[PDB]
Amino acid sequence: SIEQRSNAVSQVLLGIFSYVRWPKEPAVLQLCVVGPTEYADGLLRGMVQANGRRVHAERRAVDNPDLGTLCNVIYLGVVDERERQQVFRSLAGHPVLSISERGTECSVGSMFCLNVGGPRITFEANLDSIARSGVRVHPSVLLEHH
Amino acid sequence: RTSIEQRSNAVSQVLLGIFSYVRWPKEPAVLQLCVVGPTEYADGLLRGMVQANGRRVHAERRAVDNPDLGTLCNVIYLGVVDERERQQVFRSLAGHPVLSISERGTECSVGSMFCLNVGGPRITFEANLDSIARSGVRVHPSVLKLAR
Repeated sequence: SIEQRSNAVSQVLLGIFSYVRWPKEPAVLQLCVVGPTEYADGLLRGMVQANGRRVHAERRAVDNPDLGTLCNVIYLGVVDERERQQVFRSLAGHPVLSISERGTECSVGSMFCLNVGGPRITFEANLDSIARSGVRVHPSVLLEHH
Repeated sequence: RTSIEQRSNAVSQVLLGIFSYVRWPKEPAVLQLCVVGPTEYADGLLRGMVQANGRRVHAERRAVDNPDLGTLCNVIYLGVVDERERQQVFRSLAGHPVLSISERGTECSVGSMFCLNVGGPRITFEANLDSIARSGVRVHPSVLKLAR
């Protein structure tokens, strides 16, 4: 069930956000969905964190040069290697949480990579990406909220 | 700059355009459209559409490994699938009158009947003449001139 998985993806992302800190916390958390996705329809309706902060969601282009300043979070879909490189050049130097919908590979690119097929959603963490991202991640994430 | 919104609305309009040239052996009261696999430009169609004749187009996302795509869908809008998944989808559609359109790809000769090219100045599409010839849905030949 795609709608059911989409709802689980929303819940997992909210769980993850709760463990992440930005150097200057926004009043409104900006989420950008970038590239082809199956499970982002829930995200795109927008969400609210338990702490009361709204999550505003927009779909944006891979080649938008301002992803780094428009987004606090990027939910990255199924893009090719060149598109991936372009996205992360745009994010370089900006404090951006990155999560990929798929996780067949999680050694290049996103901080977390979801595995949405199967019984429950799981994820892999890319420690090198986390170290370079500019956001702070609580080890408790590395889903129950903080 | 690339506009995901403009491209998404353009895709919706192109799909409606293509539908206008197609007839099903038993015309459904509501055209059922299935969005299958990761997509970038389907957010608009997923809100639902209406043909010029008043028939509603209902859209739902369905799983690539859903065995019943053939009876659930009148139209499939196909996102990113690898060759093994692609074959699974079209095995599910075999024997059913289903119009297939792919969002993106390098080749339009296996699988989907129409292949969109959403990049560039305007949306264009290719027609897969072999898939079209094998399909149980009927495509009026005049659509093939709009193909580029």
